[PDB]
Amino acid sequence: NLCPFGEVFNATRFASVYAWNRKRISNCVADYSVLYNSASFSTFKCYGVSPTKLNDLCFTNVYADSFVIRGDEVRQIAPGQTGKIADYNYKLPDDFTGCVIAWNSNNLDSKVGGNYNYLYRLFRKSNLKPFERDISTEIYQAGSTPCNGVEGFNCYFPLQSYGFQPTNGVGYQPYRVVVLSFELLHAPATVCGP
Amino acid sequence: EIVLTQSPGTLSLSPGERATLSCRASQSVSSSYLAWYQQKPGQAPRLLIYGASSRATGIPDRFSGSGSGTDFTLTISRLEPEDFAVYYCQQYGSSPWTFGQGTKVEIK
Amino acid sequence: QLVQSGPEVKKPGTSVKVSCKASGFTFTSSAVQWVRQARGQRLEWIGWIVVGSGNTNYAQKFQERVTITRDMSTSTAYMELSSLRSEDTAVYYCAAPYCSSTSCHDAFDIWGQGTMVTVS
Repeated sequence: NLCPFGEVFNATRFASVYAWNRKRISNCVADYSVLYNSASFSTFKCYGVSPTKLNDLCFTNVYADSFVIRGDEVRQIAPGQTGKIADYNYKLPDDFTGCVIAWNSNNLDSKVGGNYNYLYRLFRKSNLKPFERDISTEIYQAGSTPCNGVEGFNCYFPLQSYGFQPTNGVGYQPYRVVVLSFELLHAPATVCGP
Repeated sequence: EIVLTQSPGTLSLSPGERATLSCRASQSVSSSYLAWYQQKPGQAPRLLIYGASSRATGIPDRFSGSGSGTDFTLTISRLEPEDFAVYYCQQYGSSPWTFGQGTKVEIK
Repeated sequence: QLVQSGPEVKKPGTSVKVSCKASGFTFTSSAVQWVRQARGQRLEWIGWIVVGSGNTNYAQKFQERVTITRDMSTSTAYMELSSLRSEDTAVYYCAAPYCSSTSCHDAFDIWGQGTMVTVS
């Protein structure tokens, strides 16, 4: 019964911002000491009681998410924090209880060119509801004229990507993100991390 | 696509205008995404009609147009003979958005 | 309304940017197009760029001979071109549909004073 976080940051095909991935961490336990304290991370925004004590408490259930984000775009990585992400890609749960273990991998998850490994959202009916995703590639209908499902004036393909490459500056540099909803449910509560 | 057409060239008229202006192309293209604009001696090209039968919240009454698809038309049924400017057609629709030959209206 | 930047006098050979500023209508709810004219000329197109995206469009006349840019902080729009020609003198009109955050019009109605972009 050993489930390392390896499998998550080893997901070298890190999912796109909107098209994040999941792993229902349940009925498993593993020790995450070195990569949580001795980690080379940056902007360890992990909420909860603290960055620690999670490797000391059992978990009700744990859910994993991966984001591939522009460098300082982290500003928008918070529920109720507005921006061109919450409006379009992932407005975090208004009362987000899980946490964030994001950090810059300029080498990892980016290579020279217009990297095709990540995509995000630009145009929507309205602000995306918290804690969900959009798969749609339907065009951006908002207003008077119809557009018969082709891109054009006031109807654009809503998923444009900043396919950056490692050469950028920190704000435009690559940034891995992972979001870990340590959610809390009833009698089935089968995760621990000592 | 590029070769648009506006038959009336430089129409010559006088006060008491029931004039009209029509737009064709070298190709059959969309209908919901084409417009006519008004340009005076030194003014910003103002908006007249976006889509054949259409108007804005403030664009003047007695102002209209019709047609669709293949061919387009406009008119201003009555008007105070105040200003007689150049009129510009422009499809945008699908790329490349482009502008028309431009037809003038004057007074004898 | 709109206020284009000042009448900009750049060399007949140069690389030129151009700036436009809004009023009421917000770019990040619409797109902005660039077109050219002079005193008597056919009102000729350049291109247009979404504001949400960097997606810009233009004839085969501008594949490498064009560059547009936006400002989500100042909400000032810009174009530029590198290694233009003396023929490239014109009153560079930028226009954009009246849009206020899902309150949009479908018409390139709003045409500023016009930067006299003068390659001289």
